[PDB]
Amino acid sequence: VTLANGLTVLPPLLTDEMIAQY
Amino acid sequence: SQSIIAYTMSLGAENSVAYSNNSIAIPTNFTISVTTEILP
Ligand SMILES: *[C@@H]1O[C@H](CO)[C@@H](O)[C@H](O)[C@H]1NC(C)=O
Repeated sequence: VTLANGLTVLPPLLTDEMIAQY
Repeated sequence: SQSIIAYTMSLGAENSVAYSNNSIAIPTNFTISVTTEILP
């Protein structure tokens, strides 16, 4: 999966490691 | 002393189940419980 003035990208609360562990 | 604290995520309780050859578990008693589901 290929990823991609006041605009900020908030990180997700659930990290990839914790999603993988789930 | 009380203040704001920061901790990593509680992924949940860790449960130890043992997969075994020719071994089985079957519930002996049972419990009946009602749960609330709310839909606007
Ligand atoms: C099953 O659980 C109930 C409590 O929910 C208990 O009173 C009852 O004795 C239990 N049955 C057996 C056979 O242990």
